[PDB]
Amino acid sequence: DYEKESKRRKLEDEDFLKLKALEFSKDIVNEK
Amino acid sequence: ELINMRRYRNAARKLIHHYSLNSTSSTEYKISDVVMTMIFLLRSEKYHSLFKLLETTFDDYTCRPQMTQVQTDTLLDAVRSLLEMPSTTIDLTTVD
Amino acid sequence: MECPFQIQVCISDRFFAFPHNLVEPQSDVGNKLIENLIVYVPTDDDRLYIDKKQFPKFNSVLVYRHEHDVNIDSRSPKKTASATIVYWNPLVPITEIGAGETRVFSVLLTNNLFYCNTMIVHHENPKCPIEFTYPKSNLRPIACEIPLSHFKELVESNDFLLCFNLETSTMVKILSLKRIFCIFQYRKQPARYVINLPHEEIDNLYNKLNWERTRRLMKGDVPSNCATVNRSSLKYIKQAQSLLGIPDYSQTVVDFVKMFQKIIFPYQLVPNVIIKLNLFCKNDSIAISSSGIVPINMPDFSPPNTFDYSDYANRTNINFVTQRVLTDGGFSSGITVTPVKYNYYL
Amino acid sequence: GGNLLTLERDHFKYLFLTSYFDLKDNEHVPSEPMAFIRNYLNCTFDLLDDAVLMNYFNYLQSMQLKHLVGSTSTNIFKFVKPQFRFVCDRTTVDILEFDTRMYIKPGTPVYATNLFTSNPRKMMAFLYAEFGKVFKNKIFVNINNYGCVLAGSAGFLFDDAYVDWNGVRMCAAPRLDNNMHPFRLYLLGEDMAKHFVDNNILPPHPSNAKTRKINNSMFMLKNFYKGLPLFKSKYTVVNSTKIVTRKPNDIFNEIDKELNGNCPFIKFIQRDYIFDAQFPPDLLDLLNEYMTKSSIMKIITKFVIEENPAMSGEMSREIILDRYSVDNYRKLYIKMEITNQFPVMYDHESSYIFVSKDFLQLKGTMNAFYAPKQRILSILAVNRLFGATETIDFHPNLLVYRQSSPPVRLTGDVYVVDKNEKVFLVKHVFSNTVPAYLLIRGDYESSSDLKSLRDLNPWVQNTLLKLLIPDSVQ
Repeated sequence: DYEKESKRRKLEDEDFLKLKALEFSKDIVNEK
Repeated sequence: ELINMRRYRNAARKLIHHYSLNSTSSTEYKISDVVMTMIFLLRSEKYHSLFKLLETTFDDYTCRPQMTQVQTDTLLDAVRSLLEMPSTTIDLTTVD
Repeated sequence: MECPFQIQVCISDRFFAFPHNLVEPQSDVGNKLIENLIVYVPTDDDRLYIDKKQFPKFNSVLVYRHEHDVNIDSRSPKKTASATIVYWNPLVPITEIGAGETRVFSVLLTNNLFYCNTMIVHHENPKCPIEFTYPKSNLRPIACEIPLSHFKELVESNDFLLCFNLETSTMVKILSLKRIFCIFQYRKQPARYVINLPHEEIDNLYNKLNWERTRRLMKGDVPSNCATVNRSSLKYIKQAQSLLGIPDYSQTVVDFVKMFQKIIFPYQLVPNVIIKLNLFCKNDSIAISSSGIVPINMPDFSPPNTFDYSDYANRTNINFVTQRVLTDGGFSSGITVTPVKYNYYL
Repeated sequence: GGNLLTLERDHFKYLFLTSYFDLKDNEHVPSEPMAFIRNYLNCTFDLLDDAVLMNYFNYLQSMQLKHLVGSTSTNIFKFVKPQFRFVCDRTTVDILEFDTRMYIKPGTPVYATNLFTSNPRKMMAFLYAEFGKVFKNKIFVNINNYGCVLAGSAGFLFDDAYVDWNGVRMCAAPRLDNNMHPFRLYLLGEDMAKHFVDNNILPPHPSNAKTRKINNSMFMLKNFYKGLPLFKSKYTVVNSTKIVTRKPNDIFNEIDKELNGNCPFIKFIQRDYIFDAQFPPDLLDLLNEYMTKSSIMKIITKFVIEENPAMSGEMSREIILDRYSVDNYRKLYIKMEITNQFPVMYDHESSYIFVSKDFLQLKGTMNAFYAPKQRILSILAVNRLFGATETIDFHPNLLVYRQSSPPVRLTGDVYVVDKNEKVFLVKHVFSNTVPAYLLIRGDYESSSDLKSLRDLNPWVQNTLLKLLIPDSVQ
């Protein structure tokens, strides 16, 4: 029935996930 | 219009600065300048008081005219507005 | 500037990194999915932050440095229906369109894209980065042209020194600044920062940022209370501080403005700090009840003719009062009297 | 059935009072037009003469109601349509605080309807259906729980009944003012206005609501409504008098005479609806018995003097000046009744002070008054000036540098302003306990540590900021 709140909460949580996923760029092994 | 108000304004400014403030400016002044200045004063209703003062002296030139305090205030305002020098002392000696 | 009708633009603060998940193939009238994907970037540096393995859908990926072209007008972009195309933070007029759709994911909204379509991904509760100056800390300088290198430091460290090579053109400087500012606004806590550039260039950059945010707002972006402060206003703030503010607070500007926010309402008048912080464009404020601020104005406008000024505007009254004060004080000059004329309505 | 209810011209003012403002009590008004008014408010038009509607609208246009639009159809009373126009000119230089509502492109037209609800989420579905009927592109689409705006220049949004579009947001410590069902539809963009003009539509009433009554618990209608708070005064008048003038000098002179005579102070009630429209005299006469809780009130007193036989022993009666019109003033006397009502006051009696001919007021401030005789520049602690018939600019000259040998010792708190130039701020209180500070300049020393400038009531600080810092830059 409502709107906004779903979108706003999803956006906020995705922003936190993005700031965490920045740190995902570390690698664990090379191949070359 | 038929009157170069700007040029007559400049001429009146120069002549009044020459006589009243007696500034360092010193150049030859011709009847053209006084005629332009008198026309400029007569044209401006604000300056009708000055115009009347100058006209009065034509017959008798030997006296200070008698006025009122409000007349003196309005005259000072008109002269100050013309000269555009609020920062100066023009109280009574200038007029005399 | 008249944007072609095949362009789709998505704008978001969190596009400083490439959004792999959102890239999808497009279909032309041939109704065949195109798997040869071609990407563009501002400078060769950004090539080092685009994984060739983050696109499982696509068969082949080719990267290029977006170098401006002159032989092709923006009114009629060149069409290469043999490969999908996706731009990233473009800084010059787009000139090449892939088959079907052509998305342009950018964090900057210049004039070249203004008249295109748009899908803004607005943001919630942005943090305001804190600007200060040293005149006691371990300053951590950051390569502005490639902020992606120092993402971990930006997340963790606190002090930061914006640093720009002299090579960078104005546009690339603007883009890097916007990247770093978005990074800050996503940070968990406010971060301190300074710029190692001449003040005039900083003012130019902030004008660019203000107009960019104006365009973003005109396309429906959620307003952000975080914004830059003019240098002249900064000098006024410094003078006020030196007059009474002893220390250097982190958000001293906000401190002043809230310290007067405490009084805006009850006395019903603008604090002069706000006035000096700002021809025309006169500012006001509100309460839930109907009343303005500057004269306690009604919600319409400055009244045209409310009441005469006969007793005041006359030269006689002003002269009398001036003479009275001069005689009482013993002055000869330096005192000016003005009638109370700025009386909209009591 | 029954003959269609009508209304004479002499009751048009009654309808105006009952509708334009928000009034609860109705005992005093006569019953005969009261029945028609009640039916009008419930929007049951079938029992109402249409000619009455047209005549009332023409009469409303006659008084030149500011920011009023309309057509020549009765539909404007029966279907949700624009009635009021505004032009928004927002400038976001505030920076300090946030407009919870959406950003609006300056220069856009604003239309206010008569639709009122309490759960806008319910209205959102139907209104979005209409908006989508108008437009075909789905770019920029901004939606929240209170409205939808496209390109910052079109759509609809919900807000309280009466709001300011000056570009003011909701800053300045938004003090509580109790409200009733406040939410009202506002239309942005000429396109939506025109679309609502030429379809004559209504919201979907609940299916159980077979009643012709359009107003529901979900949402209501109030044609040509403003919602301004209003109530019936209950003063015990003793002696009245009217004054017609515009020059404020006479107003101030009357105030000064009355203050000097007996009473310690008077209430200056300055009404808010005075500038709404060029009202006819009958309407003003009717309103003379009503007050608005949201008007502006000021308390005015003088610098009290000590023991003097010209003292009223008992505080029995107090005076009021109704600004009941643009150029009309109503003077009254009343017995002090606790049950009396007056517009609510923001703070805890920031009472104002009256300025005599002894000393002037500094420009740009409401407190800084300079005394020519003693050459003392003073800043009022909490109270603020009123009645400044003339204004004096500020120069460094006024800070006459007194020359003392040895330096003058001072008692009480002292604050340093310009240690280089020996500008000091000292607490000073008149026997009347009117706190203030004197901005003296000269040779002075305190008997205690000199407290910091940053510990003053921010009012004083703003006054100091406007005073000391040169303003040669603009």
